[PDB]
Amino acid sequence: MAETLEFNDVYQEVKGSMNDGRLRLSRQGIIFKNSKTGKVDNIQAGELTEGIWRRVALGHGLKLLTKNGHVYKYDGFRESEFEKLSDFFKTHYRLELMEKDLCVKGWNWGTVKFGGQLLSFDIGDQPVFEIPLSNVSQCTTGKNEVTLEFHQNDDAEVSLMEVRFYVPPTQEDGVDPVEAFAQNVLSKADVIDAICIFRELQCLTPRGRYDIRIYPTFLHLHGKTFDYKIPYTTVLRLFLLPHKDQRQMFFVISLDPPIKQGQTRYHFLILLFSKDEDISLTLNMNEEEVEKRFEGRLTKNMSGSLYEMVSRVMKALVNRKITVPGNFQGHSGAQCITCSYKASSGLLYPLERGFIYVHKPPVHIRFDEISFVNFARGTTTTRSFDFEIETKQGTQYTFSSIEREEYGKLFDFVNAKKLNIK
Amino acid sequence: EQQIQKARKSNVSYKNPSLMPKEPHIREMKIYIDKKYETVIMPVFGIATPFHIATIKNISMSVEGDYTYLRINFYCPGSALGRNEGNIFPNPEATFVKEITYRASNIKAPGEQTVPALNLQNAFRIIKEVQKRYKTREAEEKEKEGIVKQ
Repeated sequence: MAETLEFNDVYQEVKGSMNDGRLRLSRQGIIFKNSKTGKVDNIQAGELTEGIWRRVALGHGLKLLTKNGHVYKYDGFRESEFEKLSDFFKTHYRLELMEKDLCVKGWNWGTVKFGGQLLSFDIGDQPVFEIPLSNVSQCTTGKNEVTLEFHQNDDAEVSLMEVRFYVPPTQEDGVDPVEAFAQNVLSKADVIDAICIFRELQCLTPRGRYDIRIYPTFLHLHGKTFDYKIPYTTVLRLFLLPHKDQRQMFFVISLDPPIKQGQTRYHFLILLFSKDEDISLTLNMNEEEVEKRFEGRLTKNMSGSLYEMVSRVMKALVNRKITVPGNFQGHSGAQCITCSYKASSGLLYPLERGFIYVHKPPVHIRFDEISFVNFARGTTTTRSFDFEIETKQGTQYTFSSIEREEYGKLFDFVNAKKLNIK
Repeated sequence: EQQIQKARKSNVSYKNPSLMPKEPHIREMKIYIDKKYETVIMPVFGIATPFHIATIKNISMSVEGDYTYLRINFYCPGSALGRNEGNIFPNPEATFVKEITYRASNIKAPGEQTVPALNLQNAFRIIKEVQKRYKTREAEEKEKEGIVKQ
């Protein structure tokens, strides 16, 4: 065979972005030249150790693992170049390029292996995929779960943003396997974020447990399936309300535009907390940076009730003041009235400048928006005062099923607020 | 008295690499979906990794003005909630890929053809359709197994 070979249709993958270039093999070694980056990679003949050939995305692909524990990768080859590569390596490098396609059975389970700056998810003997750990911009852990957040290249149209691995428990290792996986990842990656992360918060609209990551200009509502991102520019008002039984707290966020989910749009983000649910949070910032950003409204480390913490954070973030119940106190001593609406029971709170009905299809009506009100009396003479509210826009909201004493108190309240009682 | 017991086996996208597709989307590293074989091939750093539609538990998509996020969640111990609990994995002690998120810019490149997020949207729709068809066929087969022919 000849002492030199060349290839012009070779590619190179770099952080998910494909890059073309030329390749040349010779007794001196293997020299590749990228076109977009203009870099020149060289592998001496005395460094190669293992050569794998596998059908990659762009045609086929060669994988060269050298004595230095580093693995180079090339793409853009044809199925016939394998014979040439193997013959050249066997005649000059004493190596035989062997084929080793990836697992094509399509299974989301297998084993994980670490080697240099590259992670490999395999199944038995055939690999499933590989992940260069050097490209990880962050590594987080959870309950039997590890998550890797990567950087992002402009040329990569479909960039792999985030990956997650469910790590089962293994008491034989002594240390938590999740912590072990995280340490193995950090030992090879170069991690460089969210201000604070609340994990699992009882949400009513939407329903379910959702973690909340805070950012300087938005908040990431992460769920077990669906995720949302609400910029602070979309927030309108923050409402902190107590529960009728005086045991829970409602934290309502008025959104605009409303977050969309298929064929439904949510105009309010409702959260439910317990007064006996404390927390101790530590920001991902320094003291001086926090002083400059929040102007001292927050501190590097805080502790207190969970709802209080959320209220303080959201206030310091949005600058809008958190609305609180007014001077209303029902006959039952509660700060609301239990009433029905749109075939659903719920709580109506007379705020300082409007009404807010929660939580099932919530509603909010400011005093200025109300055209008039009507204390319709239902069938009975006891616990049958429908507090209908017609707005200046023409929408009439019917809040039916209200106790007699609640109606008497609301009557005095509305007479104090001075509203058009029809 | 005697009893009865049946068998079962997990799903396979392609029994051998020779059965792998060869499409320009895969060449360009676009989330491809083979319907005849019911498989989803996704890019993993120059590696077109396939996954059978059965592995995926659900998928979600979000638009953030500048970028669009496409999340894909598979099945794994702890996440096998609902009527899938009986689907005990063959090795619950192995590592399960529970979530994979891809990001595509919504900005249309200068006078180019399609937008990257359009590819993610199309992929989402096709995956939902394939999952619907797969679940429909599985439900049909499961309810036919055990009927007394009349």
